Amino acid sequence: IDTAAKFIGAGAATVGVAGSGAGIGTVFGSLIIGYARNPSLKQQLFSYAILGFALSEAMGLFCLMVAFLILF
Amino acid sequence: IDTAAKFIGAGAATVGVAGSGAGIGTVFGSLIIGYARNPSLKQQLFSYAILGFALSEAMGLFCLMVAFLILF
Amino acid sequence: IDTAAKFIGAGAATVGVAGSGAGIGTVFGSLIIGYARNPSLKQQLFSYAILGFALSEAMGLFCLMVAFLILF
Amino acid sequence: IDTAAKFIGAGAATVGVAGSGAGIGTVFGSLIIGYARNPSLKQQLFSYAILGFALSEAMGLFCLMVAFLILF
Amino acid sequence: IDTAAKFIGAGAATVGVAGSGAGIGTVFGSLIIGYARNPSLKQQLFSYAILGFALSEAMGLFCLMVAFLILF
Amino acid sequence: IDTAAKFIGAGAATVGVAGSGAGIGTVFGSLIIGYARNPSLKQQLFSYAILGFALSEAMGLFCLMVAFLILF
Amino acid sequence: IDTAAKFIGAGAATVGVAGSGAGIGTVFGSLIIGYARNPSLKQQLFSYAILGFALSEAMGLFCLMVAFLILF
Amino acid sequence: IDTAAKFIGAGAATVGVAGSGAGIGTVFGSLIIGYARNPSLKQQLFSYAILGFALSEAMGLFCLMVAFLILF
Amino acid sequence: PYVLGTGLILYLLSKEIYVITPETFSAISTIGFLVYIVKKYGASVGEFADKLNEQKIA
Amino acid sequence: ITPVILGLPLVTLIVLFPSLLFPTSNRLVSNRFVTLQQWMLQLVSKQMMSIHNSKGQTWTLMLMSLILFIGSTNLLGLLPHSFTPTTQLSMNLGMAIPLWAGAVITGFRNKTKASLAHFLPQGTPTPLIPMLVIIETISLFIQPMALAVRLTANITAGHLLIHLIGGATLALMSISTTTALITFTILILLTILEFAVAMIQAYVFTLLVSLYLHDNT
Amino acid sequence: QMSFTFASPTQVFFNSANVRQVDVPTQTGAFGILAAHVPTLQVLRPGLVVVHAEDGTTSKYFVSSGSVTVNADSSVQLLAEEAVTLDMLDLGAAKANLEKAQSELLGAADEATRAEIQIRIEANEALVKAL
Amino acid sequence: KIRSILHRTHSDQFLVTFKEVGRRPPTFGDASVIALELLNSGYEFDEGSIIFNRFRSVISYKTEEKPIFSLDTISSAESMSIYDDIDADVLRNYQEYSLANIIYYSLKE
Amino acid sequence: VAYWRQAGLSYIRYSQICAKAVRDALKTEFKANAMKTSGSTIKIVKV
Repeated sequence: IDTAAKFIGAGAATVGVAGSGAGIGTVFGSLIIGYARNPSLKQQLFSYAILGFALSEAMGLFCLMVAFLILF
Repeated sequence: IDTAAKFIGAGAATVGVAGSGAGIGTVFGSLIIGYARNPSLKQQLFSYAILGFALSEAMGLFCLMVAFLILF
Repeated sequence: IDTAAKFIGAGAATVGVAGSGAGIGTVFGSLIIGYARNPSLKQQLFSYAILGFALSEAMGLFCLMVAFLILF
Repeated sequence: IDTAAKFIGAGAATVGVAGSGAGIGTVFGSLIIGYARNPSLKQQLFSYAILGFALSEAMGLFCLMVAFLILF
Repeated sequence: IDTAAKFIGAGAATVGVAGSGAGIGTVFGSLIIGYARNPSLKQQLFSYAILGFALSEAMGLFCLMVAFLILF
Repeated sequence: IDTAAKFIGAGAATVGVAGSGAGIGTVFGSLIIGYARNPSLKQQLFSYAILGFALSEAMGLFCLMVAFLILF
Repeated sequence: IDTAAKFIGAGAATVGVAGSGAGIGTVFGSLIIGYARNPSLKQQLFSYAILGFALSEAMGLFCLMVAFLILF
Repeated sequence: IDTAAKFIGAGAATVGVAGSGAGIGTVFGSLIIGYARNPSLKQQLFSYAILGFALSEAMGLFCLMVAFLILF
Repeated sequence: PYVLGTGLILYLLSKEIYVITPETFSAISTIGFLVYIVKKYGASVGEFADKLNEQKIA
Repeated sequence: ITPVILGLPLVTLIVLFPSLLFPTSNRLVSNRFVTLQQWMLQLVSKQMMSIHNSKGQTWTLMLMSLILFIGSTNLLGLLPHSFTPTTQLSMNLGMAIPLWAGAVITGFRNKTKASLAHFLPQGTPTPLIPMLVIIETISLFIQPMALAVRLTANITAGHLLIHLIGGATLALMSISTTTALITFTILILLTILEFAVAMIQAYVFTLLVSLYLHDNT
Repeated sequence: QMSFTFASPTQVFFNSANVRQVDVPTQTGAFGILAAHVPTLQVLRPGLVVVHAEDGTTSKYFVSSGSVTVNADSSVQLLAEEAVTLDMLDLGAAKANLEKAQSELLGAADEATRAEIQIRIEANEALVKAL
Repeated sequence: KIRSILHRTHSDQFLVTFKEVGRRPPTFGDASVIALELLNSGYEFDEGSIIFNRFRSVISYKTEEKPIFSLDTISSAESMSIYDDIDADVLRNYQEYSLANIIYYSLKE
Repeated sequence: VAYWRQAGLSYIRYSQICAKAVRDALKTEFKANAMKTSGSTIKIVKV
């Protein structure tokens, strides 16, 4: 009851990373298709893909801290 | 049972941040493809990306309130 | 059994807000690239964005109505 | 077992509303990125948007009737 | 055991109907942007959209049959 | 436990049919927005759509045989 | 418990085949909307279609390896 | 209980590989749409596709680490 | 106006024979009505504009 | 007996007055009365006809009666309470046969084995593969007719929960109001966001499905 | 700004005028080509050309054909084969013409006539949008 | 009267001639008119030249040539991508369109 | 362009019909002026 439910609590909290990995594929895809239209690659746009791959992983560090809380 | 179901129940509510995680990558993705079409970056477009990351993390803040209700 | 399964079952209904949060990033993102091709900002386009997010968070408010009915 | 499993059995059927939640955002979002190409907004496109939103809340009319069957 | 985990087995089978609901919007939303390029409405694209609505709701029928299997 | 958790293990294996159902909507949508560009209806684009819906429900037949292994 | 959890754990890793089956629907979709732009159908695009469906089915064959390991 | 819940928790973490699988398809699909727009296939755009498969498999290796920690 | 008043009276009678609970179910409906009055007057000017003119045209 | 018996005639009667009145309006009177009521069918013949024909004059007016009936029946479940959890559900099950019979009239009656020969020969169902035609006969008829009952029942569910949650919130916090007023203020606004939207979209579904049949027939 | 060259043999309206936007019926849809836009070349299509001159104004136009040419730069040249101001274009005629058009379409021979008719219809509409 | 220094070597590798050159001053329509069918031909940028007298003054013009980009090809190649989308349609359908434009023009010049 | 490019119809053919359709259209005062820029001293030879 006490020792068991903490193992089945950090397991369902790892299913919150299913957005941080797919959303990073959405932002880095829109920067992959965005740079095709050109020409601001070494400035402006690829400097906005770092600001997008962080806000997506921001719910990937907030979710990861809950799975690290239920374990230790 | 009383300390068990609230420890495995707080883990299932952390699967609500998978929506805000990928939902943040899309709103910041369409702003990367939008500013690629140029040029109203500051104001209008990138000022709406805050209005799109706020209505998406509102369900995230609503989901992170549920997992903290069974944890404390 | 009658109170234990009411705490771990209100957590599985909090994963239904994963659609309202990822859908909000699609209803605002497709409005960012929409006004990028422009020009009807106020009225028509952003007016259709409000009637779309209301039909996106409706599956979040009804899912938080089946969540709060299992704990209160 | 009989009444206990009826509580964590309509809660897992409540996470099926995540498909209708983001599906309504993908449908109405495409209509916002469609009338931006213009101009067949009145009928043709927004009239077809009521055919796509009904065929997306159809899965929402079959998933909410499932959780309401394990209740009473 | 026999009567218990059959109720929590039909609920998780109803979560497999979250692909058909978001599949219905991404198939009838690409046709909502197809007629925006025009003019094959009631010709080729809207005819194939029904052949796209059937291929996605069948993966919702093959999942609702598993939910009906663990209910009768 | 033995004659119980396999009935709730076939429910979780039927959640893998949320990718074969939402993968068909992504496939039979881009072959509706791509035919809008025209005029490769037969032999090319819809022929590749048969090979697109072949590697989409291939993850679903592999998910319908995983649930069939937890029943028969 | 010792024999019960392996059955409930094999189905839970079979829900990780929902990401590979939709990632094949996006890669083959953007190749169906990547061949309409023309003209290098053979090589370049559809040659990288199997190269994009290899890294996306790599997450499924690793997930169905963790589902088979709890079964054998 | 203690040797049981480790198998019903390590499996739920494999459902975090749903974002790594659907993120690999989206980052490569928009790379297949970006190289369909031409012409910098050799470096610049497909080189960035490697910088998009890495920041998307990182949320799939961190999720596979938590599943391996609850199994061994 | 008289028709509307008759229609409301019928509804009240229908509630009386079939009522579950007195107050909260009422509070939900009553705010539903009240919003409509102010909204309705604005809609009614539109309703008025259409019709008797559409009758006259055809 | 009385309760269920009283309900069905009442739903019939509300649809009856409009349908009697319009035939009457064709020469008298009109005073205030006939010309106030004549609009009802002017709004029907205005709004719905923008989609119709399409399938031709022949089938048009037959379907428009049902489209109006469905919307008006839901409106008569709006206000009355208690009503939603029992009476509206019995009416959803009483409307169930008409919705299933609607496909029969032209489809299954003339061709049961392959009703898609009248509905949609080439489209959803693959005409090259008779196997898929029979499989998708469920997705295009057998299930959509069950979903049309669930269609009105989802309006029933969302309308019900507003009432139940209201009731329970004012019962939980019987403060007069007080804090329950904040929640209850939202629960009211939900009636427009829920019922008034979903009720319209409901009879749109009946419109579109009954068009796709008779348009290819 | 885009020095927007808005032209027809009829007229050069904006003659590389530092315009904020022109909304242009390209063939699929349009776009409201905004002030200096990327190169992209689009061939028009009748619609209305609405020249959101930088100024606050937008001037209205009907366009029938040509190409607008969206240079990389600020030069945008709509060279509409036909570029007209709506002033010169009669709604009434358009409609009537449309009446006809629609009439004609029915006996229009082949996609090319139909097309033509249609071009015309579309056109007639395309004035009619604004007009 | 141009068809003189050319008209004696062919009569066949001519494709067209315009008559009523000027007269009621020649114009755009015509330019298109003459533009359209012209397209139909087997030489497309075996690079045309368009030779006309580009005016300088009412009295001097300089007998001109300009080159006829009927490439939709090498123009497909290059810095045309930058015309981020454009189609060998719309391309051509500008090439087309410009053929009249110019045609009118040259004609006028 | 499928409603004209279908098979054939130049951008000119199209255009000209468009334009023609303009010529077809137009208000009145204004309406005289159209044909002026048209194919008129159009007299095509190859001679």
